[PDB]
Amino acid sequence: MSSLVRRIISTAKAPAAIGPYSQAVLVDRTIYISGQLGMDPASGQLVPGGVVEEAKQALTNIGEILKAAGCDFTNVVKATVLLADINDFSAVNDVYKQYFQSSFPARAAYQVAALPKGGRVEIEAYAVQGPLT
Amino acid sequence: MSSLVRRIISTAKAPAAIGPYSQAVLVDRTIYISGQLGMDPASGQLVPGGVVEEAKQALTNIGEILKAAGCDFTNVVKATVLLADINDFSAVNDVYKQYFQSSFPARAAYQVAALPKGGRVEIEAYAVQGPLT
Amino acid sequence: MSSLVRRIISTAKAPAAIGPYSQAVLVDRTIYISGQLGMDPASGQLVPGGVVEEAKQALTNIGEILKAAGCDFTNVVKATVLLADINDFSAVNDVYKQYFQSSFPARAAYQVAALPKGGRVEIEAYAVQGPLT
Amino acid sequence: GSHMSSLVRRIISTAKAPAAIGPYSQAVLVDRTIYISGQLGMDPASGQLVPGGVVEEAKQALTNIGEILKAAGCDFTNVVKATVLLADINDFSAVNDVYKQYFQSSFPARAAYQVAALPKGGRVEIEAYAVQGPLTTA
Amino acid sequence: GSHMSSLVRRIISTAKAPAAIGPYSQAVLVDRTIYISGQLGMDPASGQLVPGGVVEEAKQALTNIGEILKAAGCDFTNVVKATVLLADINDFSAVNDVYKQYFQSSFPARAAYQVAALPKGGRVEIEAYAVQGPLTTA
Amino acid sequence: GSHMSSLVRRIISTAKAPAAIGPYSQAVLVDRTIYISGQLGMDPASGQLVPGGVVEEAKQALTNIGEILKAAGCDFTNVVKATVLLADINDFSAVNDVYKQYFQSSFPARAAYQVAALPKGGRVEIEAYAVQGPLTTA
Ligand code: NI
Ligand code: NI
Ligand code: NI
Repeated sequence: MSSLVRRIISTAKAPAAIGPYSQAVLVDRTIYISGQLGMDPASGQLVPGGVVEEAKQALTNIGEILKAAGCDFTNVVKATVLLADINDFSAVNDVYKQYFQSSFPARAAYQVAALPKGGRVEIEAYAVQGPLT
Repeated sequence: MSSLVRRIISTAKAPAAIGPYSQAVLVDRTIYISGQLGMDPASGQLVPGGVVEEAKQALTNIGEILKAAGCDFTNVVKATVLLADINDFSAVNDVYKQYFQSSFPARAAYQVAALPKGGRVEIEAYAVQGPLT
Repeated sequence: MSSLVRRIISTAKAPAAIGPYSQAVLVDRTIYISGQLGMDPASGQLVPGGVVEEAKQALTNIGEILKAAGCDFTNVVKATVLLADINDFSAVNDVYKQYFQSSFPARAAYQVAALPKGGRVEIEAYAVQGPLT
Repeated sequence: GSHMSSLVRRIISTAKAPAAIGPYSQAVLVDRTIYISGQLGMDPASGQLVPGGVVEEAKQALTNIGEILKAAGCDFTNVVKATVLLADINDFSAVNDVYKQYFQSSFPARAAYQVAALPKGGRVEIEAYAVQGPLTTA
Repeated sequence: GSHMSSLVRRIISTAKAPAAIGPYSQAVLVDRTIYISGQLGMDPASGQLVPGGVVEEAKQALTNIGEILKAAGCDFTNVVKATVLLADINDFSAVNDVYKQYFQSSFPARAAYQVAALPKGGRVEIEAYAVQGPLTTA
Repeated sequence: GSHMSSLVRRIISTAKAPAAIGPYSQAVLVDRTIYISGQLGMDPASGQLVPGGVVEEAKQALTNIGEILKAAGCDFTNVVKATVLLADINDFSAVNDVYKQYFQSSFPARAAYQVAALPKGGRVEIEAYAVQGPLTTA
């Protein structure tokens, strides 16, 4: 069968791996993006200011990974929003909405027991390289 | 490269979005379905009767989204079952089994800390548009 | 449209299903693998020794499912690591690292409230059948 | 035999073009490519060449191709290659004046040359390849 | 050169059909499409035309195509287009009586016409295109 | 018309090969397959056959194909089928001696035969099919 493209996505505009994973993997046309915490890309540290600031940084991180793969947020087809606190759902929703102009992805969003580094939010995503009709 | 089909799936036979997401996204042949709670499609409210009733409604909701995309449960390849209580695993399993006549999907099933709206169960799914061999 | 290959993956070298799911589903070239606990394939029981032993068994289980589908760990593109305890992240990371020689998958890793059978870890994965470039 | 996708193979058949009598089809669509049998200036109803020589024949042949394309959900914009077979190379310019009426832009690849003889005494035969849309032209 | 999938390109080669001597292959499979070099009524063992004229030649040519299809994991049901080249248009009916024996249904697209000359003095040459299965016929 | 992928269809055009004047393109790339119009031994600059007979013409024709392949991001290793049309079957060996210079291994499928006449009085015309890489040869 055809040999499908498989490319590790890696940019210094997103945080370095603090464990055994790639930022994202592009395979054929689908990009599987690792869960992103609200880590400042230069320092590798959670940004201050709690869940809202962290959500903004996490989504910014995803945006830079998408850009490295020739995509933007319009390429995203599914996301998962992992919360440390379900009471933050409204606040996180309002952040998240700002990163999608259109064609809102499929999503699941819920509270887990704990995230790495005591993050308040982690977002994973799936995207498909364009062109998309 | 080819421009792949990307279609937002939306039916009034499933609940309206109470946040910034689509019910499902079809991209090429893969359908990414949002996490469904046991919400009555007409009202947008959780059905009464607890985890069993909610699981039935959530899976019914998924079925209507699949139908909107020209599919049924035989198109589903993976599901995730998110529980508010791991003690409900048996009861939810017996509900879930009724929606698959065959070719049971891959699955993961476990307890999270909280779901939106105080749901007792949420189910996400991945499907592939047929024909399938 | 073309009729895509859809094959239920099933091997006696991985645990039997204790519920209504397949070990994995191959659909076109993508393999959706069910969440694996650290269950001994012969007995269906969690191996003793806690999170480290369980992680090793879970990943071994995934390896046998990949082998049944003509793949190995280099085919994996995404994994999710579900922990019963976020303090086990380091220990689980060191186990997990041993199963990837290269091209580390995308990943998300975090603590949930409870796993089936009181497992300490569950790992799901997504793979793509080769050849991969 | 089941480890790769099963690709669509559709037999095209329309009463609006000469019937394909014997062990051939008017066209075969397979995956997205349509292979169209060479068409002569044969009248579908009569089973004979239309009168009036190479120009009338070219018109009927291209009409025939058009009806086959339509049966496959396509039109002339789907054509990516055509071969124009002639009884006389010196009829090329006159056949080209017919042919150019069917194409606007993004023209098919083409070969045109003279053969020793065509079926039915034909003076022109056109074979085409097309690709089922949608197509994005660059 | 690495940003798109690398498609399979397989050279077909079988001792059961005339050897392809010089810078050509008996057939090339690329992705799922098999392009088969035109086959004459050449005996594989002798390297010459079989005796007995156009009918014997057509049988050998189609036998040759069959062995090449088999080498590519296919049979005659995989064929989607064929071209029948003749030394004499008036041999069409007799060659067609041979050809029809190889196909049952879902027939290939076809063109048949007379050329000025074929290699080796041949009276018939058949070129075919096939698509590696599985195929779903509609 | 939007429920299947929209496949790329690219018109190939290069000044380095004879211009395609009238309702045809030098080549069409569609999905990954390139259909290349038959090329004569025509000088691009002059619009006429090069002098010196069939051997000089074959060289120019293959040079023409080369420039078209290059315009489509390909070279001769991308070619999967070619057809060699001749004014004289007895020129096959001499044209083959030219042709073999363009191919090293993994040769295209081929048909070669004599036609009654080619455009422009040509003695050789070559049509080719190619597939945009990357390609994995087995
Ligand atoms: Ni198969
Ligand atoms: Ni490339
Ligand atoms: Ni469409």
